[PDB]
Amino acid sequence: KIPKDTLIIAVENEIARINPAYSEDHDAVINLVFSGLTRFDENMSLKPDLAKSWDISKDGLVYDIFLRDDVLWHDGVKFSADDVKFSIEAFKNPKNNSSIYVNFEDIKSVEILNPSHVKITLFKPYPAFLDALSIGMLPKHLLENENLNTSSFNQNPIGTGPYKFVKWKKGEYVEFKANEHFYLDKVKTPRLIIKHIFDPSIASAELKNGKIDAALIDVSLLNIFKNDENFGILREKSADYRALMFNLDNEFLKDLKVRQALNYAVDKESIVKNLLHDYAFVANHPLERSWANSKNFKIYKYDPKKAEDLLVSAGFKKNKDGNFEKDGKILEFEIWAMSNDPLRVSLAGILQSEFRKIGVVSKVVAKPAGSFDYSKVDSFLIGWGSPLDPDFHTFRVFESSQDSALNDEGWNFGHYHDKKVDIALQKARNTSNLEERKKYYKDFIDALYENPPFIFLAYLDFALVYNKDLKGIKTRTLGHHGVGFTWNVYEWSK
Ligand SMILES: O=C([O-])C(=O)[O-]
Ligand code: NI
Repeated sequence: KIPKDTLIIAVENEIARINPAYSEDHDAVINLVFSGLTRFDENMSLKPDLAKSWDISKDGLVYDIFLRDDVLWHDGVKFSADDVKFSIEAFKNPKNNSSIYVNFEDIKSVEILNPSHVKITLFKPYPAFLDALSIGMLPKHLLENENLNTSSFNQNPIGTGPYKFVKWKKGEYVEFKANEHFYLDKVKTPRLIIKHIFDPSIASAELKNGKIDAALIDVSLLNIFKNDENFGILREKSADYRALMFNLDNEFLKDLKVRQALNYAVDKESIVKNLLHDYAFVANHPLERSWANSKNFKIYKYDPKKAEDLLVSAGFKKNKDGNFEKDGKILEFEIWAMSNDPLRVSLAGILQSEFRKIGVVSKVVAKPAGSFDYSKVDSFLIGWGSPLDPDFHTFRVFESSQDSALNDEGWNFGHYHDKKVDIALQKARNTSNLEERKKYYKDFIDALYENPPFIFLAYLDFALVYNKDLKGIKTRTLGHHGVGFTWNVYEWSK
């Protein structure tokens, strides 16, 4: 049995470089080792962390940030303004190829005015900046002469976070020990292990045979825990959605009428009702848990007749087999799903069924996450979503310059290029006035409807399943893959 002083938590995704500069919002380990200037509480409220306070100028261009003087890095060295300037400059240096480059490109200058005071000046307003500064700070004294891209640091990280790095068995687990000088509070469980388990049926089994203490578990597997008193189940809300990603390079899917038709073809109400057992709600756009949600937008209602009318209009005709065809080619394409994710496999199956009903042929291809290039398939059962500022999973996902065929750190895997979307997100992220921001996000949402990059399917709840001995777990609004479910792990204990 797992000792009382050890926490073992399963997490779906890992990261090859435990370094805030390469955060892709998929891991649970950078936030153990590192901490940022700001943080969020159970209500997703912005709170001071490494920074004690801050003032922003009326024009939104200047940030005066005041730091704690009582923080140590894991190696004993004090945390100073030196680190903060090194870090922010590090994220916006193009030679570092940072995954969060777009969160810091707008910084013009970082001035250290006293050892606990930095003055950050921006080219244009970027209200998302304080959310952005929740990213971990890096240690200047260890990395200032390093190649941030390849440094051995990335596999031996030193941070200011609640947990010190111990060892790493690649592909299997990372092991940590409590930071006994953690400025924020005392870490309760001295030993913590994050186990890499990307298939929930395997996670489920390891809960049952006592190999792990906690995991997020797909709704399809919850039945074997609902009547087991040895476990609790915490339902967590999230901003995470699932969708069909259209690859716009595909000869059929590039066509606006075809993409609209495929949207009209899917009975989303039936999916959420039946597959997801109301651990989900129907999705239509990517900001429906945001303040940025326009709440009055157009949608593609389930309408098979309209789908067919659209495909006729696009020049297709049902052949003798009942399949839409144009110029000797039937309208067909592949739908790819992560085979280790039962929800996505089920969804790819349902889409294939829905399309078949209107004479669209498709092939489901299920392969393990990480084993194929998601930007090189006709379509992909994709997911994104962040409870933080609406910029964070929209700019890298939809904007043209973030097309991943051009931008190694872009998340626009479908190669989507829309002028109204580009303009809307750019204005939205660089305007200070909240009401103005909402206006631009409405333009963005409306533009997405007119030129849909996806079929949006559903927003997910997550089920945190945990050994009943576990105390201290707090919920909050999770992100994509349920990331964030370990946000207060330093308060957890047995
Ligand atoms: O992050 C993604 O690409 C996903 O999970 O679909
Ligand atoms: Ni993902």
